[PDB]
Amino acid sequence: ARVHRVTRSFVGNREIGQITLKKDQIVVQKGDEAGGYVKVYTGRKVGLFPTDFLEEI
Repeated sequence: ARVHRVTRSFVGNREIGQITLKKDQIVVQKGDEAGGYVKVYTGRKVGLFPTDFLEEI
């Protein structure tokens, strides 16, 4: 499992599949990055999030 900490809060555009996450939230990567985004799982929801705002733990 690739597990990441959110480094900066980000409001996602849900119309295009992005997710809102808060700084310091922990998420699990699902699949590979593309175009600056990656799919992540919060434990309740899945969506796309900017890879620049993730740090692997």
